[PDB]
Amino acid sequence: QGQLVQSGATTTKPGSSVKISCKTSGYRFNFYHINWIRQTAGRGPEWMGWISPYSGDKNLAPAFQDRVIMTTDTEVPVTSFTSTGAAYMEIRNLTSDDTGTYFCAKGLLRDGSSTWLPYLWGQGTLLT
Amino acid sequence: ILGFLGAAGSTMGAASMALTVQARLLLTVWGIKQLQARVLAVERYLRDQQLLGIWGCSGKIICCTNVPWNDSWSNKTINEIWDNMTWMQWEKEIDNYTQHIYTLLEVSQIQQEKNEQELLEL
Amino acid sequence: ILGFLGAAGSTMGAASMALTVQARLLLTVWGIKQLQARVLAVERYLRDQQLLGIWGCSGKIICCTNVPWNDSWSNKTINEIWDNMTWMQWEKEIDNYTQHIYTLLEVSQIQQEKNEQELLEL
Amino acid sequence: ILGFLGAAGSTMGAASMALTVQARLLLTVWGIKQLQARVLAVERYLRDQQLLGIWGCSGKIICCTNVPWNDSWSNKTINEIWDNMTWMQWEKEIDNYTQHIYTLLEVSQIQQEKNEQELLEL
Amino acid sequence: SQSVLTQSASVSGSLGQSVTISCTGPNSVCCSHKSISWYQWPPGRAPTLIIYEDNERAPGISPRFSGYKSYWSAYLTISDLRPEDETTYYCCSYTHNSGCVFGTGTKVSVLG
Ligand SMILES: *[C@@H]1O[C@H](CO)[C@@H](O[C@@H]2O[C@H](CO)[C@@H](O[C@@H]3O[C@H](CO[C@H]4O[C@H](CO)[C@@H](O)[C@H](O[C@H]5O[C@H](CO)[C@@H](O)[C@H](O)[C@@H]5O)[C@@H]4O)[C@@H](O)[C@H](O[C@H]4O[C@H](CO)[C@@H](O)[C@H](O)[C@@H]4O)[C@@H]3O)[C@H](O)[C@H]2NC(C)=O)[C@H](O)[C@H]1NC(C)=O
Ligand SMILES: *[C@@H]1O[C@H](CO)[C@@H](O)[C@H](O)[C@H]1NC(C)=O
Ligand SMILES: *[C@@H]1O[C@H](CO)[C@@H](O)[C@H](O)[C@H]1NC(C)=O
Ligand SMILES: *[C@@H]1O[C@H](CO)[C@@H](O)[C@H](O)[C@H]1NC(C)=O
Ligand SMILES: *[C@@H]1O[C@H](CO)[C@@H](O)[C@H](O)[C@H]1NC(C)=O
Ligand SMILES: *[C@@H]1O[C@H](CO)[C@@H](O)[C@H](O)[C@H]1NC(C)=O
Ligand SMILES: *[C@@H]1O[C@H](CO)[C@@H](O)[C@H](O)[C@H]1NC(C)=O
Repeated sequence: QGQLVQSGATTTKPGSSVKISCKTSGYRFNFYHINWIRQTAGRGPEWMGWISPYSGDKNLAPAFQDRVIMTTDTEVPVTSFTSTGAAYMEIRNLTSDDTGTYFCAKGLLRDGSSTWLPYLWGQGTLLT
Repeated sequence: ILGFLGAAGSTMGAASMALTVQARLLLTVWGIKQLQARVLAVERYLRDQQLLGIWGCSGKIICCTNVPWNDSWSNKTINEIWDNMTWMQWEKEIDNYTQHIYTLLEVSQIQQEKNEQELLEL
Repeated sequence: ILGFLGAAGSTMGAASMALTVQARLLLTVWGIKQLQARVLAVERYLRDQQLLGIWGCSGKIICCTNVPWNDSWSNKTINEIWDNMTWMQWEKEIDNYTQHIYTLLEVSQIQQEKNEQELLEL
Repeated sequence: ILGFLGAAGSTMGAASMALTVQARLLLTVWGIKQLQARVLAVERYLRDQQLLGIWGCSGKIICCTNVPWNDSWSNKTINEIWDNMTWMQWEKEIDNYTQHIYTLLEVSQIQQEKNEQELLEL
Repeated sequence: SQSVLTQSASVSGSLGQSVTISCTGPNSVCCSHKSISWYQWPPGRAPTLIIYEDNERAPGISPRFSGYKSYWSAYLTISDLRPEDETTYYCCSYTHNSGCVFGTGTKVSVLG
C-alpha cells in the first residue's frame, strides 16, 4: 500500500555496470522481500532474485548469480507501521542483450507459502 | 518461545501459538499505592474471565463460536489476516465493531444452553 | 430485553430467559470506603463462582444436575412454578432447604468426577 | 467425612475422596491488617484457578491429563503411593520436579486446543 | 525466448463472454508440486498480481477472474469480459523458497 519509486533511465555501454535504486514508502520495509524483475527485448519477463530487508538473505536465479550486486539500506521509521527504505541493483558483465525495462517488487505476505511473491511493483527503468 | 509479548510485531498466525505466556503474567504512600494496584489487577482480570464465562469460553484460550463473521466488520480473507497483519493491527481495524460482537457472543451462549436445556428434557 | 432485574416481578419462565443481563453488572474517607466496597464486590462474586465450580456448573448459566427434586422441599408442579411464581416468591418458599441442596450438589459432583476417574482408567 | 484437612495424615487414596471440604474454606491497625489479608486471600486463590485454567482443569477437582509420568520424578508404583504415603509425604518427594510438571501441563493444553481448532475446521 | 512454461499463445473474446488461458510445462516446473501465479501485464509497464496459489485472488481482484490447477496444467479464466481487458497475461510457477518461473505470454483481445 505504498510507492516504490526507482531511478531514472541511465544508458551506458557494454562492459560497464549500472546502479538502480528503489526507494520505498508507506509500508514497513523490513516486513517484505524486494524482488527484481526485468523484461528485455529478446525474451519476455525474467525473474532475477529477491532480497530480505530483515533477514539480509538473498536468493537469485542461477542465470544472474555471478552478475548481480543486490543490497538494501535500513528503514527510517516514520510511524509504528510506516517506514522509508531503499534497495539497490547492479550488474557485472553488461551487454546489449540485457537492454530492457527493470523494476523492483515488494513481497506479497509475511508468512505462508507465497511470502516473496512480487506483488507491489515499482515504475520501471530503461537500461542501455 | 519468545517470552512475554514476544510476538507483538509478529503475524497473527505465529502469535496465536503458545498464548499461555501472556496468560500467566496477567495476575502510607507506598502501601496504599501498592494495594490500590493489587485490587485493580484482580478486577481487570476477572472482567475478562466474566466475559469468557458468559460466552462459553470459560477456560478456553482459543474458543470457536457460532456467530458468523459479518463482512461489514472486515472484508479481508483469512490468509491476508493471519499471515500478514499483527494482532495490534487487526483490532484497530475492528475497534468499532468490537462492542457489537461482544453482544453477539452473549446471545449465542444464552441461546445455546437454553437449547441444551430442552435437549436434556428427554 | 427489559434491562437489569427487568423481570423481577415476572414469571420464573420469562425471567429465566436472557440471564446474561444480571450476570454482567455483578462485577481518606471516600477512598477507604470505595476500596472497601471494591474488595467486597469481588469476594461475594467469587463465592458464587466457587459454588458453581464445586457443582460442575463452572461457566454455566442454566445447569442441570443429578440430585432429584425431593418433594419435601416443595410439592408443587412445574407448571404452577415456572408459569406462576416469581423468582423472589420461589426462593422464600425454598429458603429453609437451600442449605440442604447446596450439600447435595457438592456430593453429586465429587461422586461424578470420581466415577469419571475410573472411567478413564480403561 | 472428617472435616477441614481431616485426612492430612491419611493415605493419598483416602484423602483424595471428598476434596470439596478443603475447596470450600479456601476463600486503623485492625482494619488495614484485615483488608490486607482479605486481598491476599483472593490473590492466592485465583493463582490456583489461573493454573487450573491453563491446564484444561478449570472447574475440576480431579483432572487427568496427557503428560505421562516420567519415572525420573518417582520410580514408585501406584500401590505404594496411594495406599501408603500421605499427601504431605508425596509432594516433598516431588518438590523439585513440581515446577517442571507445571510447564508440561501448559504445553499439553496449548497443544490440545490447537489440535481442537483444526478439528472443527471441517 | 527460452521459457520452459508455455501458455496458450494468443486467444480472443467478446464483451460479456468468458475466456480461458492455459499454462503448462514439463514435470520440472508443473504442476501438482508448485503454486501458480497469474499476472496481468500491459506492454512493458506496471504489472498486476491477479491470482496466486492456484485459485486465490489478490486484494481487490474482481470476482470475474478464476483459477484452477490440474495435475499437468493450470487455467486462468476471465469471466464476463469487460472492455478494459486488452493486455498480455503471464503465469509463474513457484514454491515457498523459490522464484517465479514465468510463462510465454498470452495476448487477449476483447474487440466487439
Ligand atoms: C519479523 O518480521 C520478519 C518479516 O515479516 C519475519 O521474517 C519472515 O518470516 C517468515 C516466516 O517466519 C519467512 O517466510 C518463510 O520463508 C522461508 C524461506 O527461507 C528459506 O529460504 C531462504 C532463502 O532461500 C533461506 O535463507 C532459509 O534458510 C535458513 O537460513 C537463514 C539464514 O539467512 C535463516 O535466517 C532462515 O530463517 C532459514 O532458517 C530457508 O531455507 C520459507 O521456507 C518458509 O516456508 C516454510 O514455512 C511456512 C510456515 O512458516 C510453510 O507454510 C511453508 O510451506 C514452508 O514450510 C516461509 O515462507 C520470511 O522469509 C521472513 N522474511 C521476510 C518476510 O522478509 C520474522 O520471522 C519476524 N520475526 C519475529 C520474531 O516476529
Ligand atoms: C451485518 O451487520 C449489520 C449491522 O452492522 C446488519 O444490519 C447485517 O444484517 C449484518 N449481516 C450479516 C450477514 O451478519
Ligand atoms: C470507527 O468510527 C470512526 C468515527 O469517527 C471512523 O472514523 C472510523 O473509520 C471507524 N473505524 C473503522 C475501522 O472504520
Ligand atoms: C427428602 O428429604 C428428607 C429430609 O429432608 C429425607 O429424609 C428423605 O429421604 C428425602 N427423600 C427423597 C425422596 O429425596
Ligand atoms: C422455615 O423454618 C421456619 C422455622 O421458624 C418455619 O416457620 C418456616 O415455615 C419454614 N419455611 C417453610 C417454607 O416451611
Ligand atoms: C524425563 O525427564 C528428563 C529430564 O528430567 C528428560 O530428559 C527425559 O527425556 C524424560 N523422559 C521421559 C520418558 O519423559
Ligand atoms: C531436590 O534438590 C536438592 C538439591 O539440594 C536435593 O538435595 C534433593 O534431594 C532433591 N529432591 C529430591 C526428591 O531428590
